[PDB]
Parts: sequence; structure tokens; C-alpha cells
Amino acid sequence: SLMSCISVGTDPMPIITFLSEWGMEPLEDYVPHQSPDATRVFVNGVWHGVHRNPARLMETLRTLRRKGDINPEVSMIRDIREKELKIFTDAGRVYRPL
Amino acid sequence: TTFRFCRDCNNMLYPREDKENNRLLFECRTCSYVEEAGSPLVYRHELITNIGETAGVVQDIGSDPTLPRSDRECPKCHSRENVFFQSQQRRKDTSMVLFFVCLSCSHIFTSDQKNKRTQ
Amino acid sequence: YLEPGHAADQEQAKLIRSAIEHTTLKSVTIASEIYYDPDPRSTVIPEDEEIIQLHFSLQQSPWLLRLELDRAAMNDKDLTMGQVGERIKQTFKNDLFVIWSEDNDEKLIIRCRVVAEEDHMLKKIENTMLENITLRGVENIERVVMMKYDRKVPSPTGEYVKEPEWVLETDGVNLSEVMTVPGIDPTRIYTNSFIDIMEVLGI
Amino acid sequence: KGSRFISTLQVKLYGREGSSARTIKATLPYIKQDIPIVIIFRALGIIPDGEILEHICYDVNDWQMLEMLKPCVEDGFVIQDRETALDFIGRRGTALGIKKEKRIQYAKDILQKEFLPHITQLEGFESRKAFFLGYMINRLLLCALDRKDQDDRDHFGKKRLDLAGPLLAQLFKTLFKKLTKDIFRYMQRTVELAINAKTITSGLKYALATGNWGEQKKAMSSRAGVSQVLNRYTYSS
Amino acid sequence: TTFTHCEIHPSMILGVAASIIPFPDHNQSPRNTYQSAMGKQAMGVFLTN
Amino acid sequence: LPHFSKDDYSPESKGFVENSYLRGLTPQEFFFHAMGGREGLIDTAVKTAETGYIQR
Amino acid sequence: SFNQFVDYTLQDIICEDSTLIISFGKIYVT
Amino acid sequence: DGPTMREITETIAEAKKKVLDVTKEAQANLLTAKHGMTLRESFEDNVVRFLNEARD
Amino acid sequence: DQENERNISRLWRAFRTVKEMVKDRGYFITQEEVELPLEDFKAKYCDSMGRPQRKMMSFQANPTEESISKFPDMGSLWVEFCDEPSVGVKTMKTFVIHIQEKNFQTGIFVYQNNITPSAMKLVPSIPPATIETFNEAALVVNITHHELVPKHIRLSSDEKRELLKRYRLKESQLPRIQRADPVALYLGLKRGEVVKIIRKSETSGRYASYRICM
Amino acid sequence: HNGAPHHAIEEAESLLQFHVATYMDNDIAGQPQALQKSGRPVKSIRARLKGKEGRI
DNA sequence: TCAAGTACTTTTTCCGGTC
RNA sequence: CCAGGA
DNA sequence: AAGTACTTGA
Ligand SMILES: [Zn+2]
Ligand SMILES: [Zn+2]
Repeated sequence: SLMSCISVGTDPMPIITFLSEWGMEPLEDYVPHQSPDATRVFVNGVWHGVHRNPARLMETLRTLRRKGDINPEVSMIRDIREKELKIFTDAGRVYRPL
Repeated sequence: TTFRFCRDCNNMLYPREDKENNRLLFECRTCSYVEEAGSPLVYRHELITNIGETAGVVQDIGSDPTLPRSDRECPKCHSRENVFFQSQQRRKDTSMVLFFVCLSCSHIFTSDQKNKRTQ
Repeated sequence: YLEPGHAADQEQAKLIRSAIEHTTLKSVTIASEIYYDPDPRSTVIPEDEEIIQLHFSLQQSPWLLRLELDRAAMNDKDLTMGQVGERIKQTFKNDLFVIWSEDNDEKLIIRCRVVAEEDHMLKKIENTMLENITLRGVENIERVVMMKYDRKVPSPTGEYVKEPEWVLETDGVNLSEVMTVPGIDPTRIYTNSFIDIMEVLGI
Repeated sequence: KGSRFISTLQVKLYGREGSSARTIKATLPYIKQDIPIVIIFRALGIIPDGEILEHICYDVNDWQMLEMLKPCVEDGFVIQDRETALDFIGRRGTALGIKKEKRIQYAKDILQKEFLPHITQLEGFESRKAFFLGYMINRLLLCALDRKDQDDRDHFGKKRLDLAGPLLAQLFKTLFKKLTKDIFRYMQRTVELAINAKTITSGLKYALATGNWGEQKKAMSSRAGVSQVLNRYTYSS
Repeated sequence: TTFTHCEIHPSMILGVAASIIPFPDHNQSPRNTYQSAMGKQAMGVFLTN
Repeated sequence: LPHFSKDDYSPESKGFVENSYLRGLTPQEFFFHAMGGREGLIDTAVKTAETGYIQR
Repeated sequence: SFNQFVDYTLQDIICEDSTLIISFGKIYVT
Repeated sequence: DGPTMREITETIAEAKKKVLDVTKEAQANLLTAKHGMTLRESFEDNVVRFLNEARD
Repeated sequence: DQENERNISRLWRAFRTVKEMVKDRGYFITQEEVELPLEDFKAKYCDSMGRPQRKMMSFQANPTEESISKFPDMGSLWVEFCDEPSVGVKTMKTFVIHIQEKNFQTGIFVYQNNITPSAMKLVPSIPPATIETFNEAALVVNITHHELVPKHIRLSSDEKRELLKRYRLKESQLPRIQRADPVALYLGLKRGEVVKIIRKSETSGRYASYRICM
Repeated sequence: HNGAPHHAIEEAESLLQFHVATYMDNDIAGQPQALQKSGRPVKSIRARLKGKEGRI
């Protein structure tokens, strides 16, 4: 379609570094029954850890993109029901501007 | 059901009958641990399930824009502010009954005019 | 196709529908449960207390297999607690002790006991029960629909007149068996599977 | 980027809807048989059941999913420590590779280099790969318990389009590595500057002319029609 | 009342070829699919050079 | 489509093209007609060789 | 796509498993 | 015709309600499935049937 | 009472079809003999409990005057039923020698469930006489009576010879009925034997086809 | 005919068996495709007669 | 001995370029 | 092979 | 994508 573009592929580390700093508990120290409602956070199908208040994190990440600090071609989705936050710095994804 | 583990091993527990005092126990097959049973029920099958219907009802449920709203007055706080969805139990058979989640009291009420719920 | 006479009789159609459409113990069951109920005479489930009080008056395993049947399901595929129980009883013969809650009684229950090591044994018995026990119907024959097909037939006065009939529509094939069923026209019976027609009725 | 190990891990739920002993086994790269999930966790370091179960099922309440894990626990009951788990994995080759010290050393390498190569291919990351396997078993059971739908293989979000750049990348990597092994050949010959720049040029040249995206005049299977002559009938064309 | 985004223009769902179809919202689905195949074979000035 | 609320079994959501060709189609109507239209083109395409071999 | 390749990707390919008993540094394109 | 177009619009309009009515009926669990069909399968059949009755 | 009466109905329905097949084969059986009611079957072959006494059922049948005109060497037939659901070498040796001594040409064995491979080995043991095995359950319904099953007529050696002469045929060139064919079984056709099929035609009203046995 | 090294013989034999094999049919189960020096496999006689395009 | 797995087989209407 | 035509 | 033909474990 006319407005379609394809993700060139960026670096995941500025986002992984950002996440940990914004309340992301690392998987290496996860205790499922302690934090049982924990939203599981992924960056390119790699489970990095969990977060206790995704509501606020998601807003921070969205403001990061809409500012330019997080690249605009980066995809970030929050499936509330499934308790998941998947991020894509990934190359080859087809996107459209809205 | 709801089963226990062995303190010491953390390994799971297998049921053993105490033939003498006619009572049920739970033995550990890794150490010498034994504990008496809480309930007589050891195994439950459940073919016609209802567990899945109201899944993933995080208090953030209101923050999903994809979810539709209605002006139905709540059974508890009587609030005409609520989000709704269908039985999340992804089966063919499944009825088109709706589950309403209050945007204030968070109570889950249904549209079921055949039966009365608590989940 | 139905027997000559009872061609317009919808109730006869239902009778065959019921006699042919396959029914398994699985289709009626809500859930099966394994309990440790050591006294055969007295029960840890207070609900069942009444079922024992009768199915005793007018030796066995302390491990109980308890299954709940669905009243709504038990009706659409017309069935009785008696007839369901009878199948189980007649399947496992004298190596399984069966009791059942009455069709009247609120919850629908079947209590089963065998005649060291018994836990796995009963888990096999419940699989046999759900998967292998056939209640009603013929094997391979599922979803049987009743249909009011229109049939042109000569009238006493001579002229060919519309005399519609009740016809059954299967979701599966078993020629040999459904043909030998009382209440049908074994002269009229058709299958889309001509491979079957060949095998049963000749080349 | 880097070699690109196209190892696909399958986590299999044995037994059908109505069959007794519904076990969960997983086919590991370079291992002939599918290992029961439990032994994998044990070989990873997550030794007692329940510590294993914690990685799979996140709700202690959910009895339904937990009953579904009891057979697996029974299947992995034979193996009780990390070592015996690696031997069991090492036994099932490979080929077999006979010798006790050899097979246990193998399984270490497979779990490190071929099992879940994204995440990390580094050493001390058993915790990360265990929780992931547990997230996979959670999803396997979630679908089998009819709570989630089977994955739409046709969802566009799950597809990628490789344009000119990634296409060239794949082909350039192939050739630069062919040059690297020709650099090694002239260094071996020098028992004491002859680096054929033709291989890089002619390689790219071949691919883009024929549209047979691969090395080189000995192509099949290579994907023909990747590069093609631009339609110049009309501007819109 | 939940709207997170808005469509720049719905006509943008179309590709280069379909975007020359006048009133494609008034044609039967494949007739449009046909034009976005034929216009590729239509003569004209391809480049000024 | 992302222009709809979840669990929408309405005619407008599941592909009912309310309008005439003379009136014109809404973007949603247009895309759904396009999905339905594509189905026929697929069988036209396939049938062509399947049908050919049957003949042979 | 091509721009991302030349500027970045191409350099990374040049130095990943490259080094031989001889290393490959910064890349230049005429 | 101008009035034929009013008459057409009001034909779809009434069929649109007839559909909402079966939907409200299905959401309230009052719908009774046809022997050998899902409660949902039965519903979709009705919806599809009304909407076609309408187009015609 | 229970579900006992239904196994009786079935055995009687089976018996009717046996009688039907026998008359059809070309043996002397009456219509009233075939059309025997259920009540009359009960009060004949049922004990002091109304349980079917299949040993009583077993009967002999002779070729009709008409049959000896077409097939002279067509001898007598013996139809034996059995009260034992599984029939073994013990009950079989009894029936086998029975046919050899009474100089029977053909013999049918209607069995409930099975015939042991021990007993089945005695089937082609006494030629020129021939033995047939029929599972009672197949015979509950006469397949020949079906809408789709047309009139098959067995041809004589002379009738066959004539067919081939009239159409200038080799047995190769004729359409073939399979030996195991439900109707080929019902008619007890032997390899080489020919059937004349008379079917209705939307084209000609009546069409005659022929099939040779496999 | 010469000093038979007896294994170099069963070796030279099996190669001839292969050539006389791949000459008639080159598209055999056990994969080595007797590929021409150009990668392109050698066109067997079987290939020449094999259906649609080619002889028959 | 007999279900289930394995190999290996097989097709698909007619009419320029660049290599 | 690739691109197209009915 | 759907077969024959043959082989393998219970
Ligand atoms: Zn223990
Ligand atoms: Zn409320």
C-alpha cells in the first residue's frame, strides 16, 4: 500500500538498558509465586524479565518513541489480558503511519 | 484438586493408603516424608469446564481501548460504566453470554438470563 | 428411510434417530473424580449419603470413582440414569460395584468401586468408561438429523400426489449395521459412499 | 547476525484428547530422541519438582494445568540430579559417541550452543533458558486446555519482508566467508597479496544478474527470480 | 470514546496500480483486481529520457 | 478490523455490504468485498489445473 | 534497506568470525 | 426511484434490528440450538439467513 | 422379557432370508413357508423358556421340477444352523461327513459369531460336494430385495456356450462378477458360471447385461 | 588384467555399475545425481521418455 | 501375527526476455 | 527459469 | 495430497 514501509532493524540494547532502569525485574531473580500478576516483558522473542506496574512503563516507552528517544520504527505492544509486553527492534516488519 | 509437595525435597507427593487406620497419606518418593491428606479427593477430571470464562481480568482491563463499553447498572455499586467480553474459554460449543467488569467496584456480572453466577 | 407405515410419524423417526445416533459415556459426563472413601457403607461426600441409604437396603475397594452427568445433555440424547448405569454395570461385569443417583435427585451421580496398588488401576477404568463405553447408537454414526423430504406417490384415485416423509441424515457410515435396524426401509437405505454399497449390496 | 543456526525447537504433547499418560517431550537439536521436559530442566539445574513446576505454571491455584504436569514428573522421576540428566541426554546421540565422560560433556555443549540459541549462546544462563522453556510449556498447555486459540500461521504481524539490504547481507556473508577460507589456503601454502577479490565481485554479479540468490554457477536450491529486470512499459508499471 | 488513533486517509490501503482506478468503491471486487494488472501493460511515456 | 470493538458480531463488522455499487462502498465494506472477491479468484486460478487433469 | 546495509550491516559482516591466526578493521566504500 | 430507495433503506433497517434481536437473545443465553449444531453455529445461520432475505 | 425378544426377531428375519435364498437358488420352498410369521417361529424352534433352539431349524431342500430341466445334475441341499456361537472342528466334522453320506451336492452352514480356522480347513475336504459358510448377521436383511439390486439369473453350461457363440466372445471379454460378491454368494455362483442381469433403463426400459464369475 | 589390488577392483567396478545405471536413469532414490561439470545433472534416457514434453 | 511407520511414487489446459 | 497473454 | 508397496515392533 502507498504508506507502507518496512522496518530497517535497530539495536535492542538501548531499550534493554532503558527497561531495567524503569522497574524491570530480571528473569534471573524471578520467583513466580511472589510476583504472580507480573507482566512478562520480551524484546525480540527473548524474555528479559518482568514488571509490576506496566501501565506507567508502557506510557513512558510510548512517550520515548513519540519524542524520538526510542526509534519510531520500533514496535511495542501491551496485551493486558495475557499480561505481556513484547518489543520489536527487528528488521522486516511492515508498518503504516496513523 | 490443589496438591502439596514434600518439605525437605520440594518433590511432589504420591498417595499412600494406611491400611491399618483406614486413612489417606501423601508420601515422598525421594525421601522418607509422609503427611496425612487434607481432602479425600485425589483426582478431578472436569469435562464440562467453566474455568477460563473470566480469565486475564487485570484491574487494568479498563485501559484496553479494544474493549467495548455499556451503560448497564452494576449489581453492587450500580455504576453504568463497564467493559464487556465473551467466554474466554476458546471452545466451539461455548455460549455467547457476556461478562461485564465494573469500571469502579470491579465486580464481574453476566447477561445470562437462564442461570445465576459468582465468577 | 422409514418403514412403509410409519413414514409420516415424526415420533417413529425420533425413535430410530435415538436407536442409531452414537452416544458415549463421555458425551453425558460433566466431570469424573477419584476419592478415598474407605467405608463402602458410609460416605465422606454428604451429598451422596442419601444414594447409599437406598441402593443398599430395599469386601470391596476403598477407592471411589465418582462421575457427575449433565441433565440437559442426558435429555437431548434421551437417556435415564438407570440405562446409563446398566451399560457400565454390563461392561465391567462382577469386577466393578456400581450405584447411581435417581433421575429425580438434584445432582446426577454414579459411584464405582473395584472388587496393594489401586490408584493407576482406577485411572484406566475411567478412560475405558469415557472412551470405550457405548450407551446408544451405532459406531461411526454421529450427528443424526430428522428431515421432511417430499415424496411423489400414486394416490388411490391414480394421480401422483405429494406425500412427504421423515428421513434421517447421518454424519458417518456403517451400512451392514444400520440396515439390520428395526423401523427402517432396508430396501430404500442409501449412502453417498458407493465403496460401501459395492461391499454390501454387490457390484 | 552470526552463522544463523536454523535449529527449530519442538515441545510435544504426546497422547490425544482422551488418551491416558499425556506426557510432554521436546526434540533438541543434534539429539535423535525427544527428551521429557523434566530431564531438560534437571540438566539445566532446576532439580526438584515444584521448582520445575514453578517455571511452567505461574498460578499455585490452577489445579487443572498442574494435574496435566503430573505425568511429566512421573516420566522424569528416573533422573534425579543434573549429571544423570546430562548423561541421559548424552546417551541419546549425535551417533551415541560412546564413553561416559564424553556424553555428559557433549550434553553441556548442546544446551549451551544449539538449545534456544537466541536469548544467549553464553555459559551461565540456565535460569533464562529454563523460564523460557516453562513459558513455552505454559503456552502448549494453555491451548490444550482450550483457553487460548491455535496460532494463526497467516497473521501478517508474524511475517517479515526481506528487502535489498538483508538479501545482499545473506549473499555477502556467504562470499566473504568463502574469501576467508581462501585466505587460509594461501596462508597454509605460505610455509615462509594473493586474496582473490574476483570471488566477492563475480559472486554479487552472478546473483544479481541470474536472480539465483546463492553461490554461484553451481546453484540449486537457490531461489530464482529474487533479482529481475525492471518493467519499463509505463511509469506506473 | 476509546479511540487511540485515526486513519490519515482510507484510500491509502491501496497500492500504486489500484490508485489510478476511478471510483474503485463503485466496482465489483475483481474488476478492480483486473485493472491492477492491465495498467501495467498500458502504453505511455515511461520516462522523459 | 482495528476500527471495531472486540466481540462485534454485527452485520457491519462481519462483512455485510449494505450499499449499492451506484451508492459506493465504505472502506470497511470495500476491504471485506475485497476478501470475498479474492476467494473466487483463488478457486478460478486453482480449479483450472485440477479440472484439466480430471479431463485427461 | 540498502542504506542500512552499506552504512552498518556490511561493516559487521566484515568483522564477526573474520580474524585468522590477520584481522579485518574499518571498511571503506568508493 | 426516490421512494423505492427509502423503501430499500427501511428494508435493511428492519433486518438490521431482527439481527440485533437474535444477538441480544443469544447474549442473554435464551437461544436454543437446532439438534446437531453449536449454539453459535445456530445463531450465525440465522443472522446470515436474515441478511440474505434482506439483500434479495 | 427384556432384550431377548430382539435376538429372536433377528434370527427369524435371518431364517426368512435363508428360505428366500434357497427358493431363489432353485429349490422347492413354498411362499407360506417363507412368509412364516414370528409367532409361528417362536412356537416351533423355542424351548421351555422361549430361547431359540437353532439345532431344530436345520433343514433339507430339494430341486424344483423346473430346476432339473435347466440343471439336471443339481442335487439336494442341506442348510445347518448351530446353537454354539463359536463353531469348532467338533461340530464341523459331524456336518461334513453328514453331506458325504447323504450324497448331498451342496451344504450351507449358518453360524452366529465365528468358525475356528481348525473347522474352516474341513470346508473343501469332501468334493464333488460343496460347502458354504454364512454369518447369521449378514442374512438378517435380504440384500437382493434392495432398490439398487437388480435380477441376477444363473446361466446353464448350454446357455453360457450360446451367449459366447451369439456375441463371438472369449470368457475374458465378459464383464465379471467377483466370487465373493454379495449376490454371487447369495446365488452360490462358482468360478466360470455366468449371470444375466436384467436392469430397468431410463433409456430403453429394460437392459440385459451379463457377468462371469471370479 | 594387471596386478589386481582386489579392493581397487570392487571400487572401479561399483563406479562402472553407477555409470551404466545413471546413463539409463539419473533420477534414482539413493541421491548422487551424476551431475555434469556445471552442477546441472546429466539427462538420463528415462528422463527423455518421461511424460509431457519428451517422447511419448 | 497385525497396526503403524517407513520409503517413494505421482500430477498440474494452450500461446516473449536474457541466460 | 523468469515475465506475461486466453 | 494421496496413494501403493514394503517394513517394523507388540
Ligand atoms: Zn521428600
Ligand atoms: Zn460496580
